Amino acid sequence: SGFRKMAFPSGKVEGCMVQVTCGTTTLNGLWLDDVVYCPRHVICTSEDMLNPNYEDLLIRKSNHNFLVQAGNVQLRVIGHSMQNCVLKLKVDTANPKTPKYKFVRIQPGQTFSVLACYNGSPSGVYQCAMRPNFTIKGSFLNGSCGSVGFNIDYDCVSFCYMHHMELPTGVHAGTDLEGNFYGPFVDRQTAQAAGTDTTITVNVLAWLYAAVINGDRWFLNRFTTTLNDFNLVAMKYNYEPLTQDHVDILGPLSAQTGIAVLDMCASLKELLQNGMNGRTILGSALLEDEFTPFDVVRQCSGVT
Amino acid sequence: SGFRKMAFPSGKVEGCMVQVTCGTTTLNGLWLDDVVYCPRHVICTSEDMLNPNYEDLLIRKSNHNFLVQAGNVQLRVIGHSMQNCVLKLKVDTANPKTPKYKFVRIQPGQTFSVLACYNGSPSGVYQCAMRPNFTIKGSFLNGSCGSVGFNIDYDCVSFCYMHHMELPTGVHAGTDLEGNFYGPFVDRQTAQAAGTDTTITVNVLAWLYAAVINGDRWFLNRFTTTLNDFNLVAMKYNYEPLTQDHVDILGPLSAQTGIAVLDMCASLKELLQNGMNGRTILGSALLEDEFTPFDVVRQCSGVT
Ligand SMILES: CN1CCN(CCCNC(=O)C[C@H](Cc2ccc(F)cc2)NC(=O)[C@@H](Cc2ccc(Cl)cc2Cl)NC(=O)[C@H](N)Cc2ccccc2C#N)CC1
Ligand SMILES: CN1CCN(CCCNC(=O)C[C@H](Cc2ccc(F)cc2)NC(=O)[C@@H](Cc2ccc(Cl)cc2Cl)NC(=O)[C@H](N)Cc2ccccc2C#N)CC1
Repeated sequence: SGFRKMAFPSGKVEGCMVQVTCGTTTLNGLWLDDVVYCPRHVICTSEDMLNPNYEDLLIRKSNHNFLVQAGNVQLRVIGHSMQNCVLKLKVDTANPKTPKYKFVRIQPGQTFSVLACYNGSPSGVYQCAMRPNFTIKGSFLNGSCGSVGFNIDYDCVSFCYMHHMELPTGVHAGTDLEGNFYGPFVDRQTAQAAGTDTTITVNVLAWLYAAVINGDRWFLNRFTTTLNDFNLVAMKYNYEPLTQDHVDILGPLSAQTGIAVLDMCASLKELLQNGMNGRTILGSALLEDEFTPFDVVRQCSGVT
Repeated sequence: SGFRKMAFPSGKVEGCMVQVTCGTTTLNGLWLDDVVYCPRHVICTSEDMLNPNYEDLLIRKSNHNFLVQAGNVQLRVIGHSMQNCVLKLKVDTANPKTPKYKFVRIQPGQTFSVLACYNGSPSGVYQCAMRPNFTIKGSFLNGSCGSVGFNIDYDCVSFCYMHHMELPTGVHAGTDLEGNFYGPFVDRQTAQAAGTDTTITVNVLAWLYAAVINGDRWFLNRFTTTLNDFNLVAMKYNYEPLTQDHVDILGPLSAQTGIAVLDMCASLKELLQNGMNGRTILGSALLEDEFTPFDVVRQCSGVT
């Protein structure tokens, strides 16, 4: 019993974190086989950051301009190249701790674990969701750039995020590991706004199913509703519209609890219109939308 | 910016998790040097669990009764002994991944990271607080027993918790690594009740300071109050009384934000009496009490 924001164990990623230094700029890199991946803005000075031409900046560097440290042991850089917004530094030593991995790009509404690092040293682990507007509500200070987000599936690490910057609103933006930004952002020190965000409806429903599995039942009711009449109320409260594919994704949770998806939508409808009246659900006074159906199934018991 | 429930990186503990099997009972153990630590109720069958005599049960075992697996590699048990509610299994191989560690017993109100494991395999990491009534509100299914809670301080792992059981209320109870239970509990399958819980006042105040550091200021006010007049309201809302030592613990946060502790108590007083009026603090609609002052300082920037 219980339900917690739960990250993946971080050991497999901790063994890959290095420190990359160029000039007085130091951030984190990801060391897989004989390649180190880090944000390309490590090659910027304070003036370049305002409007950098990265192709120019990189052409003026050489291998010896890049200090890479794995712990205190220095790594010998033998080649450097740019892929979109990530810098790739070839080193002479393949990382002996390289896990089975792949680079995947995630969809808005999906979750991943973040290993926050500073100066190549991991400091904390937490769970994040990619918001519908392609930002993440992380916890990052100056120097955390190059920290990565990942999921783990049977000892394979799927890296999905590398951290680049904090927007003026305090939310966070970054790229996949091919260097392509999530959302309409660029790596330069200018004020950039994310698009308007929305609540991830399917995750809210998954979390209500988690609550039922755990024995939290007060919000249930006998009412059912239709796909289209619920989506009327979703629009009014800035919730994403619900598709039939979302219902099917929620099938296992609906089957395990015996509560049809469109029955749960009626309870969500009522929660949206009347609130909680001082009560909580799984320890929250708000409707939580950063747990996917997969996150619920992974963490919760298989019997209601 | 941002504030998240943040665990310690779990790699150093992942390398210590093994599987211990006795009969048809399998749980997790902690492998440090040439000793495996696990809950002693691994030696119980289904009938013994109701009212076991562990001294009798252990005397009837021998070394070969204990299957220990580190991955798929089997560990050779060469000795077994009981320390309070933990079983110690000496094995012929010292764990090559043994971190610098120590066994510490924590106080109610302190936090730690939990590495949830099943069948010797880590599955997730999350943050917990030891409640004032010596339970923890974890996320544990059957088979998670033997999972451990820890803090990390400069590559030293302080183990503070080993998981034993879930109470009827769904909260969790366990021991320190010397086998001594937190709280008035015993390892037998009987219904046991925790004492009445209370809200950790000093942590709530630390979290309000985290909110100010992050730029969440709506709940502040110009009022101040006294230690004793606030403790009048703490009692009414089932909050722990505030001591002068708690104020001193909060000094650094009070100094960094410029908001005296007894000024923040006035804001907490108002939050307790009027609520939030639809607003949130660091993404919560409730007053959060599972972040210590140390947790805030560790995660938050050093400049407000
Ligand atoms: C309810 N509350 C919520 C919190 N609200 C407060 C939030 C206050 N937030 C800030 O002021 C952050 C600032 C915003 C900004 C952005 C642009 C710009 F022109 C002007 C300003 N952004 C930064 O300074 C950016 C500037 C930058 C540098 C390089 C690149 Cl390629 C791109 C950018 Cl955009 N720097 C970083 O991202 C650091 N690489 C890593 C870093 C540095 C410092 C702090 C965090 C990080 C991280 N992570 C108050 C209400
Ligand atoms: C708002 N919601 C919140 C959630 N509410 C629902 C909560 C429902 N919770 C339960 O029913 C859990 C049950 C309670 C119980 C306890 C005693 C007793 F006599 C009778 C019942 N406890 C167990 O069955 C205990 C029984 C036990 C075995 C060995 C020992 Cl030495 C001590 C004990 Cl006490 N077993 C475990 O602890 C497993 N070792 C590991 C384990 C097994 C199963 C599930 C979880 C875990 C873990 N972790 C509903 C309202």
